[PDB]
Amino acid sequence: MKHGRKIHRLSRPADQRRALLRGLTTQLLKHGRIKTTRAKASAMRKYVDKMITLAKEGSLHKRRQALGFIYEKQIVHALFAEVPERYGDRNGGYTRIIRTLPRRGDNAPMAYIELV
Amino acid sequence: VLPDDFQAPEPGTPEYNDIINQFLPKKGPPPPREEIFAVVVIGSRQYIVIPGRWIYTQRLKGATVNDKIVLNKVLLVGTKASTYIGTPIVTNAAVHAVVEEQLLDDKVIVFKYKKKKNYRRNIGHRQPITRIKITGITGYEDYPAST
Amino acid sequence: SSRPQKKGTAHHMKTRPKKTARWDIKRGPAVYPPLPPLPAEWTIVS
Amino acid sequence: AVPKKRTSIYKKRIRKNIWKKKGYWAALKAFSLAKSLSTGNSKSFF
Amino acid sequence: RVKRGYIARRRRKKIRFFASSFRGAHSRLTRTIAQQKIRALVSAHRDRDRQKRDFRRLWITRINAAIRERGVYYNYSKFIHDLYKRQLLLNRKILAQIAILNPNCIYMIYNEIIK
Amino acid sequence: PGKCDEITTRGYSISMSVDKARRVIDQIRGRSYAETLMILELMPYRACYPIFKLIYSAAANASHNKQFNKANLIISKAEVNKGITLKKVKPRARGRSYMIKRPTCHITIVLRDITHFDSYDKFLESLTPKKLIALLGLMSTGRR
RNA sequence: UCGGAGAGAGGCUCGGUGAAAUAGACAUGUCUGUGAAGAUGCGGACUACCUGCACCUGGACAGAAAGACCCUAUGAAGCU
RNA sequence: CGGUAGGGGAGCGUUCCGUGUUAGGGAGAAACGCGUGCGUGAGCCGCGUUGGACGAAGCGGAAGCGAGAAUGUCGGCUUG
RNA sequence: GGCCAGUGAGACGAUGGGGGAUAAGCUUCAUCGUCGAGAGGGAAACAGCCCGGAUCACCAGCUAAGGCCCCUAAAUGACC
RNA sequence: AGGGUGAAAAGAACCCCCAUCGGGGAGUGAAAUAGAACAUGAAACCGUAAGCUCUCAAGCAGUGGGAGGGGGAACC
Repeated sequence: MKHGRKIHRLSRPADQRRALLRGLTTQLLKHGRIKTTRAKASAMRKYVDKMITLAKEGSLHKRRQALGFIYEKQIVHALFAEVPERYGDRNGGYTRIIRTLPRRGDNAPMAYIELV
Repeated sequence: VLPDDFQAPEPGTPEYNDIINQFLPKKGPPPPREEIFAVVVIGSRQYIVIPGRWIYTQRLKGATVNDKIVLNKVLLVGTKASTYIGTPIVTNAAVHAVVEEQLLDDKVIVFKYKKKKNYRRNIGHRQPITRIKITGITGYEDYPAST
Repeated sequence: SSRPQKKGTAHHMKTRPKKTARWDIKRGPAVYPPLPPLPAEWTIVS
Repeated sequence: AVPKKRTSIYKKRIRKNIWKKKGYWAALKAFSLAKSLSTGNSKSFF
Repeated sequence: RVKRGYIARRRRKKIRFFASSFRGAHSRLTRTIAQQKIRALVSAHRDRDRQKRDFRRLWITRINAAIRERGVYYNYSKFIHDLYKRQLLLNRKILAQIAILNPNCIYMIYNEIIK
Repeated sequence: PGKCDEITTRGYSISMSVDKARRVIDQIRGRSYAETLMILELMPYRACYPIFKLIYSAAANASHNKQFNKANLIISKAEVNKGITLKKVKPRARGRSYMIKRPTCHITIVLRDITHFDSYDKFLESLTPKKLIALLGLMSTGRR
């Protein structure tokens, strides 16, 4: 029974679910909008918030954390060298989950992420 | 094309009401036949018979149509304030009649068969009935037992 | 065991309704007075 | 595992009706989404 | 010298029509339309002879109640001691018929019988 | 005859199962054109799109062909019927083979605009009987 | 012993395509009794709103192959 | 005047032929139905429709001549 | 005698018996009944027990076998 | 295994929905609810609309009796 377990897991096995979250957050921090099924939206929400706050504190150690999580190299440098101005005193709750019509082909609930 | 529209009546409808009302409900009158009531015997079976009525009976012995008849084997002639009840029959109790067309009552499919035992018989039957009408009742005065 | 049981047909003769009281076997129906005859029932004479 | 005998028209009409009707309930939801998507304050449908 | 037929379609439309309001496959599905047909005719027999028997029963019980209405122990049994002893030519359990239409008349009958 | 209060828009063998097109078509029976429009636009059903294209090609087919509105324009009957079905032999284990059918819908929709002579009161006036026939374009529970 | 938790693929729900064997018609209760002697279809009593979905498989002498065991046929065939 | 196996008697109907390039028939031949019209019955008269071309009756003749039963069989359709 | 059939293992009940264990809804023969080929009422249901024999119609009556408290007709009628 | 629009393609100019699939008008034709998966078109099977009706039920589902109601004003 689920009772108590609160790790949002996707349709995928462990390894591939990791990979999906890392790639998917990378591409969020790259474009700012994104379109994923709602479940992927929630699972993103957690991690991308972690990366943002990880950039709010731009010491080397943390920079190497993020350097290890995100795939694309230079989106990180742009990111932490850019955001502690954007999200100065926003203090948590960085995304926004403006949702949208389903996906012809699955009628799969589909949502559309922001950064604000 | 175009809708029919109003037309051109522009005329206020007649409001007499009463004439239209007379037109709307049809008249009913029904006659009273009389206060008398009999029980006659034809074939073997009996009939509660009241004057002016049809009865589908068996009487196809021989009698052409548009006829006149006395059904003299009468019993229990009863008016609507007294009755006369009699042994087997009440004397002089002519119940006058008008024989008419000798029908063939509707088909009754007699259909018999058993089971696996392989037979069946589609056969029908018209009982030749006679539809008598009753005109009046007579001679029920003697020995009235009504009370 | 050692006693047989009574089956179809055999069961019936043991257990069919019998009117086993000499009296009711005897009886006969009411007769009546002879009921002297009855008239005709039909007449063309009219 | 294998059915004995075909069902009537009666029963089948009952179940097909439950299928379609199960589709009935899931329209008025979409009609609410429509009647709300007609321009109005909302955070959905960019 | 082929000799093919259509006389089935009439043979069979006729039945197809005699089995209407039969509420199932018994009204559509010819190869059972037939045996149904057979079985409706059969129950027409049994329900016909049983209807003669059945209406006697109904009048016996109905006249029986009208007679027991006298509060003393009378019967449909004893009413016929007394209705044949006094010669009444067989009102034919259709005194059971007036017993519900002209009840006063049936009390007249009944009083003349008691005498 | 409906007397031009009807515009049938028959359908091709639109290549989808009859019964699913029947769950949406049963969905849309009676509702006026605007509603069923905005529903079929957003309905999450595959059989909803071709039905949509049909409807809109029935309104538009009833505005310049006849000449009607759309706001007072309902879906009267909107029936589906089966059509030609094709037959494929798809094979399967131990050398058996099974027909896989391939159905086709066949939809006829009968929209219905509104044309009314308009009668002020219930009372009847057994007059203008020849005219009366013209007057009684459409009535419910009529007697006599 | 004596099970338990976990990951994956199915199951489950929603969108799409969409078979199968079986199938007299089935408006298809329990216990007893009966009956070709082990019945939802008959009798008596009890019990049961209508209808879904998931789940298990005791019955419908459930499906499958006109039994392969036994016997018969002045059957067929192989071997001695 | 019950009736299975079975025997005998009397009939209806269908495609075709003789009477015919018949009577009748684009004011309209057959399949569907209203008539419990009619028959003991197989069936027959009438009655209607978008289409619509042929063809009775009577006295006779012939039969690829009458179907729900063959795990028949060809096609179309369902149940699950 | 002619022309032609079907049938060839019946079942139970009553009786007299053999076999069996004076066991079988067993088996085998002799004389009859019903079923077979036969309906209907009594027997709760119930081929082979009882009355009885079905040409049809009847919203007429008298009875047989069996029955008269309710479900179901008919006296919860008499007296020992 | 797969035949039969019409007498003549006169086989559908034009318009609108329009991914040119398929339709509604217009037009032809005596008729195209004869329009090209087109000549009569049965039954199974799939729907639709109207009339009466089923949720304390028990049934090879009919039959005899017929409550209540609807139909053209005694028959269904």
